[PDB]
Amino acid sequence: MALNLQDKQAIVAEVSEVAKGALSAVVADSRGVTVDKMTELRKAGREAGVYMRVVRNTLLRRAVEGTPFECLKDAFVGPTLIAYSMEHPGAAARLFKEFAKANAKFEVKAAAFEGELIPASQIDRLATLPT
Amino acid sequence: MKVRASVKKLCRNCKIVKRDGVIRVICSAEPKHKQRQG
Amino acid sequence: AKKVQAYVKLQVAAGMANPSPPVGPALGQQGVNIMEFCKAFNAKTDSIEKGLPIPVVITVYADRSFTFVTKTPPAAVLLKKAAGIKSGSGKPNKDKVGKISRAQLQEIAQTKAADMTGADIEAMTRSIEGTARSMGLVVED
Amino acid sequence: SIVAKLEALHERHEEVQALLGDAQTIADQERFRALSREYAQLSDVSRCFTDWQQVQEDIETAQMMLDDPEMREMAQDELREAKEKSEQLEQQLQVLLLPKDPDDERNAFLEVRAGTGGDEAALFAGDLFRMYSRYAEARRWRVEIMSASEGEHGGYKEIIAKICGDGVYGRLKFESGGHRVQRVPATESQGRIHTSACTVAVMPELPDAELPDINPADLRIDTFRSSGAGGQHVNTTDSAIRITHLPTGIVVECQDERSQHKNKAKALSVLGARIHAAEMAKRQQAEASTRRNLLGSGDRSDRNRTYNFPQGRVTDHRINLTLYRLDEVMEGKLDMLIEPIIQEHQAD
RNA sequence: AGCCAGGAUGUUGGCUUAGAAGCAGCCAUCAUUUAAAGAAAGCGUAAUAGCUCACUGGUCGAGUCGGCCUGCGCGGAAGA
Repeated sequence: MALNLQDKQAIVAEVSEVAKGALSAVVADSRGVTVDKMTELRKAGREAGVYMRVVRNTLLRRAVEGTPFECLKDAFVGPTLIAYSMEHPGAAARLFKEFAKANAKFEVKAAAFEGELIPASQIDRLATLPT
Repeated sequence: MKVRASVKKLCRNCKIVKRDGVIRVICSAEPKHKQRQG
Repeated sequence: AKKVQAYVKLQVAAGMANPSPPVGPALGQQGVNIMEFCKAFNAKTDSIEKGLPIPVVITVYADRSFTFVTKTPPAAVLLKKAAGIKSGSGKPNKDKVGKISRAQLQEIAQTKAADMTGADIEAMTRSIEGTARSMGLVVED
Repeated sequence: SIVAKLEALHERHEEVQALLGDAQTIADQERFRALSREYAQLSDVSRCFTDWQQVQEDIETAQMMLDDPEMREMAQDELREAKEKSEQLEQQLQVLLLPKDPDDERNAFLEVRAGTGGDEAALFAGDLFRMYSRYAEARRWRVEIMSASEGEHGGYKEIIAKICGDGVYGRLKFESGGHRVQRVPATESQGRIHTSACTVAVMPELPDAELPDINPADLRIDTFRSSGAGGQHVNTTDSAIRITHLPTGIVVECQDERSQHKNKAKALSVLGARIHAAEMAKRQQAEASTRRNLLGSGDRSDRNRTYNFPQGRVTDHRINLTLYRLDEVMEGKLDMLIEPIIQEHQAD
């Protein structure tokens, strides 16, 4: 694995994407298939393009290192595998419910849809999004 | 089993043991890579 | 969406009905009959064009038939009627075989996007242009 | 002819296509080579035969259809398509009649020998040297006289000649055999047609890969005591060497001199001489067993070519050609005799 | 270092149209999705399919992996 510069550049890029970010969700592909990647990141390319990072680097000193600068309450997401997925266009877009809808679609475990913190909420199935 | 004088790690699963002073190269994957004194 | 059971992607150009010399027993290795690849193989071939190698799914079930969704033919067999020359690589950089420009491959590239996986048209475009460059063709940018 | 040969090839192609899809054959590589030859031949055959059948139908129907003009114009268009299809069939026959094999590219040795009637053979064999020299200087071949035994009233009795280049044997395969002579000769006062014959052998290069290694790892060297007389030393020491080959079974025994190294030198030189003798004897037997099959007894019998001079005819027994020239044949230009024999010999 | 995963759609790619198709030999050794992927290091197939490693994630959580200079040793080192 590379040295301090590459990991620090990746974490700073993640912080800069959070600073222009929106509502996010959780996913845990412990048994993940590339066909499922070709549904979610195909959806990401369908929305606008390449920008959305699905970066799965939830070690307790890597993604939690960027937590005291943005969204400190996500320090409890430090335990077992969570992959973040931010949103640059649109306040509270429809990508939050799609993980729960594709949870029955060959994606057996999906981090129990505990979600992320626009109202600083908990595990919730929320269809109340601006459409 | 191979009884050569020069021994090297053939595959990735080769292991250097010093059984009874005799240097042996054991392999858990392939039985053919196990060999005598080195 | 089940995992890998029996499907492969191999057949020659679809204008040849029931190709017994080229493929032969490779399509008849399982319980699927040879007659299944002459009668139901031309239900989609006659819709667009005959004579282009188009892969199709061969997922064999135990109910004597097989489901299939037809894919996109590759650019290797596509650069014979839309490139002029019928030859290709073997001497890629030692001599220049032929040249296409960006405005043709970029126009053909989004028509093949029904099977390709890309976030943008330009990414799949430059992918197809690099695949065309791999035969020694020099793109005119 | 070629139409009877092409139909059997198309039937073998249709049989191999059905046998390929049966999936009951374990070996498939020779079947795939047969399918490659079938894809080379039967596609052009099914093009040319169907085009010729449609052309013959559109000709024979519109030639006598109540003397119409529109049917005549349709038959004229079908005749233009027939000329195009005949050019395509000639191109397909020229492609199928191509010598792909590299054994056809080799040089050759021509052996023109006299048969019945010595004086006639001498006149004839000298003229056949003239005939293939004329043929050879047209395509730019090198002609060298290796051996030529003269006759009595001119000509030569036996001619062995190397012709080198690129593709002599593959173009001159079908010339080994006999040649009739019907002539009014210069040695005959009476003026009655006579029959004379000459035999021509065509041999390939067969380049000499001689002197294999002595292989001392394969030599069994038995250094044992010698029989005979001379000294106490002979009894004490061996001074006799027997060396045997494993792959050929040649045994050489040397008991000549005192030291074994002089004996080692003789017991290797005699091995080399006996290897050279046993290999050149097999090579000369392989030459002779093929020459006795190519060259016949030398009689007036039919051997594939008959030449008629007072009638003006050249009639060969294979591919019955009826060329009435004998003036564009006597000065080179042997393409029309050699080419269709190749065309319907590579059909098999 | 071990452990639950991934390790892609055209690549049946043009080649000597019999097939060499990630892995006989030719050369090109692209480019996308990207936590990551060499158009491939090995096994296995007529070629596929398939199995691992490259590498990247997570549990884990303290030091570990590979070259060089030498001293003394090991084996090769079996006779009547």
